Amino acid sequence: SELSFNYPNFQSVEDITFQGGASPRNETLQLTPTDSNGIPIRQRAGHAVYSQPFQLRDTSFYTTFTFVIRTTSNSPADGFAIFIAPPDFPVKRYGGYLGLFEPNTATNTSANKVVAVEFDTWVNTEWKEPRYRHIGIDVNSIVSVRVTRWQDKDVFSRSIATAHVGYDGISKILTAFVTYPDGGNYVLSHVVDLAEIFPGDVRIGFSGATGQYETQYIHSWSFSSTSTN
Ligand SMILES: *[C@H]1O[C@H](CO)[C@H](O)[C@H](O)[C@H]1NC(C)=O
Ligand SMILES: [Ca+2]
Ligand SMILES: [Ca+2]
Repeated sequence: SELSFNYPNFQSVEDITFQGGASPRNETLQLTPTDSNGIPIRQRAGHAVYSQPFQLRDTSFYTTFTFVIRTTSNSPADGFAIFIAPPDFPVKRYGGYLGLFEPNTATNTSANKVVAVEFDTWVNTEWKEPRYRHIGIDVNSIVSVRVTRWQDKDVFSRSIATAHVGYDGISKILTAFVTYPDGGNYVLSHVVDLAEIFPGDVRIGFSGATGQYETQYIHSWSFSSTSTN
């Protein structure tokens, strides 16, 4: 179906739903909470989602957002993701599950219905993932189907980074491009039939989790979808 929105900043959150530890703060979406002293709270997850459902049958979309990772040590955890899931998808487990999975089914593709582009700051030993910080495409599992190295210089840059995520509904391909000002660029794509996974309605949004020593912020976001028919 056709949907468009545009948030150059979050002075308005009219159409954004916050769940778990996420909240609007300083004209941003703050995905995980901080205490009254500004310190990241450990072991929390949060979602900030566009409230209106849409359909993926015969649909292409383009979305872009800007983001900042604020770290308070060289060992931040856990990261954040942009995700698509059914409209009643709740905030799930904190830590390396990124708010998107739970321990007993996190690697079981038959037990999940969620697609995401993750920005992963903490190398988990509890399931397979690369030995370095990474950006990945996840299809129904916390073990990414496509994953690439995310350079530490960019992770810790303090920059406002940009992501572009697109889905071509004819070729059935999800793509992310991530760019840093005067830093790295990242390209990842995967063939996945989203309408097969999600025959009904979905929402798109962000999930963040701690972890420790990290807060994730979304500074702007826009989206457009169009019919392929
Ligand atoms: C365990 O804690 C670290 C931080 O010390 C990370 O948050 C990691 O993801 C956690 N493990 C799991 C399985 O969530
Ligand atoms: Ca990962
Ligand atoms: Ca991880």
